[PDB]
Amino acid sequence: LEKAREDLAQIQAYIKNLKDVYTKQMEEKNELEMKAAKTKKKINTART
Amino acid sequence: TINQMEISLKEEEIQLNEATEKTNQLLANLDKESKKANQKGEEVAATN
Repeated sequence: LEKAREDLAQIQAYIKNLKDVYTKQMEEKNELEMKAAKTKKKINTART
Repeated sequence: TINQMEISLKEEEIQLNEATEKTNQLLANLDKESKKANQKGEEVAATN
């Protein structure tokens, strides 16, 4: 029972690693989103 | 200026698409791993 519980777990540890990578990922992607905003309207107004 | 804001929008949009692809595929892999983890945890709870 203990051995099977430990084997099934490993998955949780890998999930936590992936979740931390995800953490840095959506922080950086939100920064890139706010940068990529404010220039679309700029190109539209520029070409108007 | 038009060329400048166009270039910034282009590079930031392609970087956004790359990061969003990264965010998406990780979620699918994590969902598969979570399904396997829950099924194996139910099996472990049974076995214990």
